[PDB]
Amino acid sequence: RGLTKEQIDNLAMRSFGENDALKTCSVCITEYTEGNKLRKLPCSHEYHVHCIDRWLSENSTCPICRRAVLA
Amino acid sequence: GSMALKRIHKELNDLARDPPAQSRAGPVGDDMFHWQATIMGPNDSPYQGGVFFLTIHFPTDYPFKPPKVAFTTRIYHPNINSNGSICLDILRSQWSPALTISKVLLSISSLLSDPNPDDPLVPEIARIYKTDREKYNRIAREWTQKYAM
Ligand SMILES: [Zn+2]
Ligand SMILES: [Zn+2]
Repeated sequence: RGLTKEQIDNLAMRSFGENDALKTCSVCITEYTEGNKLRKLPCSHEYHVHCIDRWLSENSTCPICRRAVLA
Repeated sequence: GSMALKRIHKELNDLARDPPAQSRAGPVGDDMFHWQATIMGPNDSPYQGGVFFLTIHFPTDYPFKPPKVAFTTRIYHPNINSNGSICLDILRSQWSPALTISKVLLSISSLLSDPNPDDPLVPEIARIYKTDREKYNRIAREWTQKYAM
């Protein structure tokens, strides 16, 4: 069971900035670059938008801590 | 499987640069979605001295679906059956796209050191593991000698 497009779109999104600390998306194991769109879950773990959105279309938990995304 | 292929190559390169202590894995031939793995028997286990072969087949939508991992070497273990199937939650309901093959291999090694008789894929071996531990150790050593050495 996944989330709807509306529930996914309600999750916060940010653009990786020029001054931001480097992180790696755990889904694609690729380090972020400037301009990347990142989506953060209520548990504060964040991913590439396209990476986590694909997982959440069929699942409802965080890939890292396995907490439910919805209330 | 374009995105899957890139992650498979990434994992293969990371395994080559930082090899895990008791395990190795890589494609058999030119099929990047089909790997062979070898796991050395843990020293604190009746599988000590044995080398256990496994197959790993990545689905086209990896890592959003788990890889199919199965033993090809016969082994006496309550969580591994005669088809090589492995009763490991992270290979089934608990799969996550943040998991990697190297983490799967480490978890399998821990399963060899510490079987879970309360999730019995082979109920008869789990029964013997619960009721006669030295008999389990003897047979596991016998199978390691016959099949894994
Ligand atoms: Zn990503
Ligand atoms: Zn989380």
